[PDB]
Formats: sequence, structure tokens, C-alpha cells
Amino acid sequence: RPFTLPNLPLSSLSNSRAPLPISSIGISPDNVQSVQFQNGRCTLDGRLVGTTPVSLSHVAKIRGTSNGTVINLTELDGTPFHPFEGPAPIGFPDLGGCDWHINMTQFGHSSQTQYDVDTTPDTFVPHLGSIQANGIGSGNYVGVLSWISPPSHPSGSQVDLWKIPNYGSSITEATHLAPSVYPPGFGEVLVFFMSKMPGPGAYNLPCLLPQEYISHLASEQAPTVGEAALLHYVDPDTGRNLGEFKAYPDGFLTCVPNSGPQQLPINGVFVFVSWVSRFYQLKPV
Amino acid sequence: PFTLPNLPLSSLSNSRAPLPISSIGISPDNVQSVQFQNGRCTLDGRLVGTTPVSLSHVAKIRGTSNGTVINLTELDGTPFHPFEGPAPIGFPDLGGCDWHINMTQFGHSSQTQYDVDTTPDTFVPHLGSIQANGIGSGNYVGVLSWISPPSHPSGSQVDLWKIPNYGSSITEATHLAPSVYPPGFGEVLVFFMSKMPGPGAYNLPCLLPQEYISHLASEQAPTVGEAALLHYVDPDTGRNLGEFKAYPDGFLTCVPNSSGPQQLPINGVFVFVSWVSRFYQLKPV
Amino acid sequence: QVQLQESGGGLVQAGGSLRLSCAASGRMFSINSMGWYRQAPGKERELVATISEAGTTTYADSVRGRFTIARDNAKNTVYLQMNSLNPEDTAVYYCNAYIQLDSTIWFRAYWGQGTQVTVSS
Amino acid sequence: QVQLQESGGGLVQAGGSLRLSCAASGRMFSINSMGWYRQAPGKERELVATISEAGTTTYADSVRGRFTIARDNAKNTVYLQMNSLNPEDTAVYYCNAYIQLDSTIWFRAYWGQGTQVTVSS
Repeated sequence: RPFTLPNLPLSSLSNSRAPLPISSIGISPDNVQSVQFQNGRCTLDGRLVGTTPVSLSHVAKIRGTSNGTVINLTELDGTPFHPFEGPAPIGFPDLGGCDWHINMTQFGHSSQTQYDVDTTPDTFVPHLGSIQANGIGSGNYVGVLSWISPPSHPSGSQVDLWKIPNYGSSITEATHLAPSVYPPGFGEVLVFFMSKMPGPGAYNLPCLLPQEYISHLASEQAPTVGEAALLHYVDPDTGRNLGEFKAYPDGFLTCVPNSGPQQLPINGVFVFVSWVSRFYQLKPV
Repeated sequence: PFTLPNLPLSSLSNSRAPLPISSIGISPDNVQSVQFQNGRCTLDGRLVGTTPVSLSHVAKIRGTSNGTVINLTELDGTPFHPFEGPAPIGFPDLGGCDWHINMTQFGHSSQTQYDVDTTPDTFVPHLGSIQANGIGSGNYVGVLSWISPPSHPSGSQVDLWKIPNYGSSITEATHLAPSVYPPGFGEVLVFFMSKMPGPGAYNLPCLLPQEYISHLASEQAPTVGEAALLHYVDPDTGRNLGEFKAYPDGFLTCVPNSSGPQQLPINGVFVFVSWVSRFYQLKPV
Repeated sequence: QVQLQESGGGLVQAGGSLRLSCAASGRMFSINSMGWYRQAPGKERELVATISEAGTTTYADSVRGRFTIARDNAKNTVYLQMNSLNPEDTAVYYCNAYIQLDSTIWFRAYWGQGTQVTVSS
Repeated sequence: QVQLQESGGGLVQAGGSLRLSCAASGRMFSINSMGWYRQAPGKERELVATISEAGTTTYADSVRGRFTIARDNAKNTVYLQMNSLNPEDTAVYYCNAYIQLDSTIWFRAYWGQGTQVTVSS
């Protein structure tokens, strides 16, 4: 089974951490080394990691029953959530460094309600299936992330979407997160797919893989016959190679900037060239 | 070679709203043809109607309100050009109901519910304009959140088998995607259903899951036949649960056996078997 | 194209009578309720009377008893017979219909060009 | 694991003084503000005092002037000196800290076991 990536322009794909279209390619700031996103995580042979779902209709969503004080979560299909198999139910939002505003609707009832989520209080324990209701009346709901705002705590902190929230523990390993992703070094930096997120600010949500890439990989289940996949970022109109890229088995892309990838057009297509060694040196973009 | 995604239906999404697929169904007796504008793609990957590649564009709107009218654009902010389609890409195509769209803004706080009646003379999405109905001036992005019984004609029941009138006195003036008809000889159209929030047991049908569409548009497989014989396979056992036909225009059919396709499990996978004639007679499910 | 053409109207002394008609033409699949609306100077468009395909009637309280709505389904024509007209009936009258362009499409509201009715003093 | 250990508290006559301390320990990556909260039986937990990593303070209106919050950034320890105590200050006092477990994760609020403060009259 030969390895392939979707033959679709990036500008036509979606973010994997929220249902938003991809608007740019980017790299992290200097002070951002590793990232530990729990959504948008899939290996090159199609194994989903963290809370990543197959389809975008599960991304950044919640489902549960409120009693006025807490929301007891379930999985999005209504089946019970079993703790300690992951940090949260599949599709749960993983946006740290901000306050969440989730649009809640119901099956069989009218109207929508804004659910304001602070991810810092002791009540916020999604890994045990419980989060504070914060005024949401009793009933069964399904919610989707609608917009974000600066985190309530620490007061005055700026939005930082390079982080994931604390899923409710004093010990990092207790929540069984997907492992962190580090830049390989030697000039290679992580490649992120950005989307503009509604809210009172110029919010740019980074993710490691487009959601359409994830469902493609999970469907293909191609054997990872190498340590890294050499890619070409191709302009579909011209056919011209705009830059060399490497995709690693854990499910992330890297490149060597020359100014660099953030100046690349977003209407290009990633094409698999060949399997190469992890030490393959890329030409600067 | 032609292929369909190797993913269970229960993990994919609807193509007319960002909702997970919950069942397979057939239309009621009184429903012959359907003219959905979303969820339309040919077997060789050509998008039709208002169908987008990604689910992050499905059932969404973007435009600028002035207090009285919302002037629509494309979701990326580029102008919508009339007479190239019935509406901007991704515009909702749910007829027979009232729309409740959650509107947010880039750079501003809060969300607003936008209540849309699709029958008044103000509703002309094919000319890029819809009534603001109280939404204050500004640029917004909105997504369908929940539906309710249509306000006009008063007392009519929700009918999601229809598309709205996009604003014209002549059908041909709106340049719609052509209707889809049952091929006959006992063959009935196969629809992928999703539960839609609202005060009722709303089931939203679509002709293809959104993940099928991006797969077909990515693969661009030559339609080397007049019809594609499919098997609905249980992924755990591998047993064939029913024969299906996929037609080049982008829809599935079957021959029902009380026990039929609506009784089929939703965790199965559609597998391409071979190219057959349009008149290949299927075995009842 | 779907078109609604109104006939009738005009000037009449207070207490007199006038009749309005509205013809529906064009390629269409179905017609639901039909009705009459009016707009006087300084006010908004208001409901006068509506008639369904079955024949169920709705009347504004201001015209109950005086006005009568009728419809000939075979000709897709709705009629409004106005009796005992007063100066408060002076307005521009509009025919209205909810029409299905095709089997697959939902209803849309269509309007006539508008007919002036003037009651003298 | 993150741990908050409190010391101090106890019984005091009205008008007297008490001192509270709370030390933060465990594996962590960053620590923001630390503070003191109190809760009497039949009431909710309310803020008493907060101190930032820089040293910026917030006080409840009911304790402004009487209470003093201090912090030893090098030891990750917060201190509370309560003066001019009244019997209405009787509650269980809890130290609080917003701690970042790792560089990749956002802050979380952590609490101590609680220290009883009883002011007689």
C-alpha cells in the first residue's frame, strides 16, 4: 500500500483543533519549542492519538448532562466516557491559554446557550468526566466551540493557543496525554497549519495536520516503510516545487526556513516523493 | 482505480450540516427526486452545486450586514459572483424549516443567533443578499446551529427533503445543481442521516458523507464504468451485508427487501467491487 | 416566470363596493395560501385576508363582515370583495402567494404590483 | 505531585493577630499567583488576598488595611498576617496557587488542606 497525501489544496482544508478553514502555513515563535496538542494527532499509518477523531463533526465538541452545578460528560455519540484511557472524551477541545465559549444545543428542544468555560478551576476535570456547569441549567446538551477570549486566570494573561489545558490533575502522567512533539533540530522546525479563530483578538489556531489529512491517513493505513517521508509543496497550477518538507511517522511536518514558510502560498498541495532517512538534510525553503 | 474511504459510516459526517452520521435511510413514498445543493460530487471528483471540499465550509455563511440586509461573500471573504452558482459555497440548503445560525466575528466578542426565514422576498442568496432581521451592522461568519418548523406556510411540518428557493421566478435562473432521481426497477435512493438539533425528531438526509466528497475530489478516479457495484461490509467480520450501486453523478442506490437499509448497522464500510452496467440488478438487502 | 397580476381597485365613495382579483401565472409546482395585504400612508404593510388551497379563511379584525376572500383553484385566482368601504380602507393593496417552483424546492412568497384603492370623503 | 502545605492559624481573642503561611512543592514548570481564601460553614469560599509573581496584591474590601499578604518567590511560599481580627473572620482558610505542570500545558488552580481560624469575643 503506497503512501499518499490528499491531492487537495491546503486553502480548501480544515483545522484539526476546531472546525475552521486553513488560512496560512506557519512556524512557532522562538520561545515555543514543543507542543502537546491532543487533537489533530495521527500517525503516518493511520493510528489516531490523543482525543483526535476521524471526522471534523466531532472536533472541538462536548456532550453531557448538567445538573445545575457540574456537567457529567459522555462520548459524542452518547455512550459513557471511561476515564484513564485518555485525557478527555474524543473530540474534546484542547485549546489552552484561553477561555472557551461553547454553543450548546439540544435534541428535541429549541434555542442555543453560550457555555463559558474556564479551564483552570479545580472543578475542571474532563479526564474524570466532569466540568463545572457555570450556570448551565439541568438537561442534556451537545456543544461546539464557538469563540475564545483571554484566559480568566492568570488574570491579564494573553491568549496562547500553543498550549493545551490541564485536564484535571496534579501529575502530568495521570491524564494519559498524547506525547509532546519536538522540533528535530539541525535547522528543521515544526510546520503548523493556521486558522483564524473568532474572538476579540487576532487569534491564530495552530495544528499539526489538517483534518482531511487525518481521515485520509486513517483510511489508507499505509505501512510506514521509512523513517521519514520526503514531501514537495507543489503549486497545482504550475507544477513547480515550492519547497522540500519531511513528514515524520508520529504525524507532523518539518522544514528548513531560508523569509520562509510563512510567506508560502496556501493554495499548494503536498506530494509524497519518497521514503528517506530521518537524517535526510532538506534544502532551505 | 476507484476507491471509497475505508472508514465506518458511524465515524463520518453529514454533507449538509456538520453533524455525525447516525443511520442509513431511504426517502418516504411521497419523496421522489431530491435537489440538494450541498453534498454533491461526481464519482470522478467534480464538485457540484454549492458543495465544498471540507466540512469547515458546510452550512456556513459570511457577509456584511448594514442593519437591514446582509450582503454575502465567499467564506474566505472574496466576492460572490452570481450566475456561477445558486449561492456562495457552503451556503445552507435546508428547505422546509427555519434556520437559526450562530454568528461570530473576527476581532470582536460574543455570538448572536440569526433567525432566517427562507420564504420572504428578502431572501435572495442567489443575488448575494438576505434580510438582516435585527443583526447589527458589521462583518460576520455564521454556522447553522439548530432548526425549527418553517414560519411560512404557517403550520407546515419540517421537510428536510427540500432545498429553499434561492430567490427567483424561474428555476433555471438560479443555476442549480440538477435533481437526482431514483433509477427505477425497485432501486431507491440511499441517504445518510444525522440528528439535527431543534424542537423535534429532525433527521437530516444527504447523498454522500462529507469525507466521501473530499476523498473523491482528491483521488479524481476515471469513471471507467456506468455504475459502481459496492458491498456494505462489516469491518470486524468482513461479511457482505448488502449490495449497493454508486452512480457517476454521485449517489447510492439499493433494492430494499420492513427489514431493509434502515435496519442496517451504521458501523459498516462501503467497498468498491467492480464496474457494472447501469441496469445491473442488485440483490435485495 | 412566476407572476402575480392584480386587477380591480380604483376610486369609490364611502359606503360603496369594489372587487379585487389576482391571477397567478408561470411554471410552478404548487400554490399554498393566497391572500391580500395593504399599506396606507404612514403605516406598514398589514394583513387583510388569506385563503388556503382547501378554503380556510383568515380575516383581519378591521375588515371582518365587510370583506370576503374567495379563490377558484382551477384558475389559480384569488378574489377580494370589499363592501361597506370607509376612509380607513384607503391603501395600496397587494396580492400575495406562497408558490413552490418545483417538487424539490420549498415555498417562496410572491407579490403583485399593487393596486390603489381610494375612498372619498 | 503538586502539594500545598499550610501552617499557622488557631484561636485568638477579638482584636488579636494571627499569621498564616503556605509552601508550594512538587514537580512543576511555572507558578503564577498565590493567595488565601476562606470559607465558613454555610457560606461560600471568598477571596481574602492575592499576590502575583511580581508582587502585585489584591485584597477583599472587608480585610483591606487589616490583612497583609507577602510572598517569598525564591521559596514559592505565601504569607498572610491578619491584624485587628473580629469574630466574623472565623472561617477555614485555604492557600491557593496557579501552577503550570509543563511548558506545554496551561495553568491550574490548586488548593491546600485548609487551616481553621477561630476568633473569640
